[PDB]
Amino acid sequence: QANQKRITTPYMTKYERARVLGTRALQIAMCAPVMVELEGETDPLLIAMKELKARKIPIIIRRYLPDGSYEDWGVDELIISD
Amino acid sequence: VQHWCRAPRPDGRLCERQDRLKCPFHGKIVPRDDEGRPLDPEDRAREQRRQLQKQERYPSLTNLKAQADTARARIGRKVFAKAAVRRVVAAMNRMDQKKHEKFSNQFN
Amino acid sequence: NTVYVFAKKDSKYAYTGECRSCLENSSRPTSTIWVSMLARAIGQRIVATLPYIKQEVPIIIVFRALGFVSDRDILEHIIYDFEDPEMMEMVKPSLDEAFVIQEQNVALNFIGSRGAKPGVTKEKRIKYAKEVLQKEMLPHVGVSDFCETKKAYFLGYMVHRLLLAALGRRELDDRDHYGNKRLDLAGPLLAFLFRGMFKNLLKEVRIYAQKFIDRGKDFNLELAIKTRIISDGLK
Amino acid sequence: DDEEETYRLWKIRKTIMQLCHDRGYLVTQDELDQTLEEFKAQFGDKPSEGRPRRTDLTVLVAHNDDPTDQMFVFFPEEPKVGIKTIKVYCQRMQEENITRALIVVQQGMTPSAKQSLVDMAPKYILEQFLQQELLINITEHELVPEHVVMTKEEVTELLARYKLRENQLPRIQAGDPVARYFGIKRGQVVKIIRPSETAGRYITYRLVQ
Amino acid sequence: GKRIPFGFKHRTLPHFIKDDYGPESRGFVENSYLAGLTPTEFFFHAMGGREGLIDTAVKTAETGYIQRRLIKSMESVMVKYDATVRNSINQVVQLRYGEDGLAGESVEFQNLATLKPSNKAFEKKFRFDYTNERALRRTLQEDLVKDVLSNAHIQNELEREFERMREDREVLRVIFPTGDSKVVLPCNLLRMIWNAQKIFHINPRLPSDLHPIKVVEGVKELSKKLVIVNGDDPLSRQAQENATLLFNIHLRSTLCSRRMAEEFRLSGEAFDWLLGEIESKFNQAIAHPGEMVGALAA
Amino acid sequence: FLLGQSARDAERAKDILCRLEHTTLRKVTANTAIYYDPNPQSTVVAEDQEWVNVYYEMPDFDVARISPWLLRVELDRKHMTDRKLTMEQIAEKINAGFGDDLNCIFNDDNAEKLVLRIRIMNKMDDDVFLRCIESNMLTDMTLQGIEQISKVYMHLPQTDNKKKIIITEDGEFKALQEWILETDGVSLMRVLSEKDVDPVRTTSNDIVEIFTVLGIEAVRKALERELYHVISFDGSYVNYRHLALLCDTMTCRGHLMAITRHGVNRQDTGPLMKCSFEETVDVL
Ligand SMILES: [Zn+2]
Ligand SMILES: [Zn+2]
Repeated sequence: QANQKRITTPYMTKYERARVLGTRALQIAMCAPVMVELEGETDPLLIAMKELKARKIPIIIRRYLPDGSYEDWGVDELIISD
Repeated sequence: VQHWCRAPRPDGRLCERQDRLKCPFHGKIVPRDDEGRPLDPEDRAREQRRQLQKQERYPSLTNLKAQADTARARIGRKVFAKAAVRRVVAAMNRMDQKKHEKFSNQFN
Repeated sequence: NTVYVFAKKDSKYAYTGECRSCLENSSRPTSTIWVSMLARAIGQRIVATLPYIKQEVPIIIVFRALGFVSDRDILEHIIYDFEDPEMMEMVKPSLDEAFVIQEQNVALNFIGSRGAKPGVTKEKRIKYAKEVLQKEMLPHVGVSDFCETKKAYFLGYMVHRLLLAALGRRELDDRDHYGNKRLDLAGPLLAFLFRGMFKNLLKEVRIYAQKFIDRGKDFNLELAIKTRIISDGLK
Repeated sequence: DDEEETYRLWKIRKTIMQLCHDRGYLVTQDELDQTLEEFKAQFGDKPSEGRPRRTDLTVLVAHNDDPTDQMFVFFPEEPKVGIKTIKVYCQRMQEENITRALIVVQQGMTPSAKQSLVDMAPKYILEQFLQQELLINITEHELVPEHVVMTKEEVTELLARYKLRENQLPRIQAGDPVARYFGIKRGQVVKIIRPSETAGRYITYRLVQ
Repeated sequence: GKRIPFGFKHRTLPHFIKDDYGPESRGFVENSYLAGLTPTEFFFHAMGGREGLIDTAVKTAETGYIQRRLIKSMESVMVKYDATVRNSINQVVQLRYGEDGLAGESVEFQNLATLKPSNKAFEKKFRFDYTNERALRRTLQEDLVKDVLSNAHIQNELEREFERMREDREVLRVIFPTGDSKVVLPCNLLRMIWNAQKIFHINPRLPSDLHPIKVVEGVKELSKKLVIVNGDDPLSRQAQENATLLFNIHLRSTLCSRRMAEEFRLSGEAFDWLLGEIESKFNQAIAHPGEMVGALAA
Repeated sequence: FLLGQSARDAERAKDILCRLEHTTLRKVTANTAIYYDPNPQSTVVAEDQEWVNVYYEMPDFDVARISPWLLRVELDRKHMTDRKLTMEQIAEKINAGFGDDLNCIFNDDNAEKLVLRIRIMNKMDDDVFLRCIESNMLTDMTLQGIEQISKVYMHLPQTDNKKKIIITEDGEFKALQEWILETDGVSLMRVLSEKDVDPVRTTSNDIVEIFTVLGIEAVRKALERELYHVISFDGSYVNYRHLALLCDTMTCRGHLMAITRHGVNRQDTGPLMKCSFEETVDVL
């Protein structure tokens, strides 16, 4: 799809949010570098939550449309609600 | 049932039949005077038109069609049809359904 | 041994009065007999389903075959009072259905022609029908011969009850009434087993006796009686 | 016996006039509402004796934008219309140079005749209707929503909007009561507008099959 | 559903005479559970309880079958990133989820204000009055009265808002032939209005600061922010019209320019907060794509 | 739903009722008998001889053609009136069905006992034959109404859900307390096309018959309605999204789809899902 027009919703759905946190936590657990500052956190999911709240998670979401095309959004572009 | 057929019979008498709607022998009942003429001239004209229309309208061997072409054969064909007997059986079974309904208070 | 008139709502028979007959002694299982009334010329026609006869049979035939040949003698046995017209015109159609068979031997042919095997001599056919109507049909009334007036009165009773059920003068039997039921305690159950297993003992003793007698030699009981049959069957 | 008959024939004329008006043709409002007594005056009130005769009733209407697009409405008389009368009406329609027509049988249509209708379709389009299924104009019922047949340009705009194929739309059988009333044929898309209680109004589309 | 049946021969039990239709004979328990039950009432009560037990023990199989069958029927329908609803085969089932494309856990019962009121009462209640200076002094501050009473642009805007509400009343009367105002819609506007009053200490006893044209315009831009069917070509903006017809009717009426000056008495800050609130609470009601609405429905 | 003033007064509604309800001859016959009458001038029965000789003297219908065999049928009054009906129409129908071979005649609707005679006039003998005619006549000679409509009911609906709701001149709603007919069989095709049967509101609770008579969007709305009534009968509540999704899944292909292995397992879902649902072996 033309990446100029983007028909998809500009909000991170609940499913995309759950899976972003899960992936990013697993990647922190595998010693990947962390993007924000940790006070004393050692839980991968608490740190994943800190990153997402600060919008520093380096993931792109590829949204497949029913025609066949797709859209590549960064998680920082999406309005996270919860 | 007040109005009478009152049509002119061939014997010169007027019909005394007390039918609500139609005379079996004079068709639709219309209101007639003491001498049988319909009160409505248009009704009289229609009756006259209907009467005029009604007035206007191997040989030595036996033919099997004679039996086939008779009232009794026709009626037999109609009644003794699979559809007809099926409807008869259905109605009689519904009669049976009522005499099944003849046990209200008890277990039946 | 008691007559039960039921009706199945989704069915091809207006009624059916069964009689799960059984001689009081545990001699053979119960042999049921039905006496039905065909659903809705289209007059109601009564028929009976005898045991070991391959087809339903008009009842008036089964009365002929019992020696009550004239029509009036039969309506003496079915209709205990000749004043009620309605039951008389209830019985009329069935008394027409089999006007053709008018004598005992003819009706016995009619019955026995259904039965064991098609191509059989005549005398065997009449013996077959007679054996049925005596031994197999309504045993509890009697298996001995010359029990035919008893059998005719009882079958007339069955038909009387059916005709009342159809005219509505009595109520269809309830199945869940316990007056109609019998509890079947250890005595009867265990005697059902013993009867079967003893029969099998007797057959096996026949086999054993037969092989040794065929070989021209005598045979010992104590080897004929495979005692384990009853022991292990009950156990 | 007869008043019922003239009433029936008038009602059928009325429903056919509405039918042709909604099918897009030109029908003057007088025919959309012609009261029963007016029909009795114009055609007679005793058809049973033959005043009017059903053959007196035929309609010929002309499409709004195109004057050459014309359609007949034939009322045969025999309840079980044979093939022969179909041949007659086909010849009628052929010689007067129109390509669309309708039939209003009463009791049915001989199987040979419906076969003739089906097989000869690409030449001319003509459909069967019964008496009984025209004494009521169904598209007034409370259940049946407001259908609107779309033109081909609108269909391509549709499929370019939603980027979907025709086979991805919900279907409506070509023998539906409302496809038959509207005279839509396979490949056409009929748009429905029905009021929804959660959104107010809702527009859905159905491809014909 | 019938009194006790005659299981003996025209008797419910052998303690009664035949053809006894009294209340006792057919099973009327004239005792409390604290006074006891006499033996026949005990038996009849047992029969009733048995009906209940068998019912509980024989309904379950069929209902379980129905649950299984519906699940397998609908399971793979789900909301897509196009915002459509589709099955596994990728054919359309619903162009928008539920004809408005909202989730079900965020709507709540509301009440259309303009459906029922009589023509005269609707006139009296929803028509802004810009002629009577008395009321305008009581409700609106001085400057607002001056502007509202002199200008003609303003007066025409107010008359146009009343025209739109009249059109909406007829549309509703078409949708809801029976006049039931209970409808289920995303944002609770009466409660947001009450909240806003409390958050800003809106005294209902002093003339208000809000300019009625601010109400008119702010509501218009709001209605433009509440986008369900995105797009600009005619077909998308017709679809967007339809998807939110009823929420916009309800919003436009409750959030009126006369009600907002005689009922709620909001202030300018309060109105701005309220508009932001309605926008957010609407935008969080929309179905999340990837939602399995088939299994949810089944 | 009645259309005109029939909605208000009871009598017009009852007229329409009797004009829908099927009334075979059995329902309006008291008792019948197959006599043997060779001479019409001298009937066996006495009480009928008056109107007998009133009819048979005038020779519109031949006496020579007539067979000696007779049917005589008794009609009972209160039944005979309940359908607002007279011997003229029954005579008419019997003429219509069998044509002219079956002579019919009938007295006037004034005698205490309502009587008429069907003695024929032109394998199985006439004794059997007239029994066959009697059975056929009583079973399937339709005098009124529409088959497969057994009873027909009437009432003023208390619940506003069925009342007639209208918008008065002031724009206020007002329900009307008016006449309805609830039947017991179903033939919507005919019942719509009748005088003073409102063809805009009369519906049925039989979705297949609607789907045949009104199409697929009609049945979608109807299916919605029946489900909503079933679910919310007990005061329960279920959102609308779910009910709409079920209805739309179930009509999405243009024909009615059943939620069964016949309808679910016959669409184009691909083999593996089909084998999961039911009937695995055949599918694979
Ligand atoms: Zn006369
Ligand atoms: Zn006459």
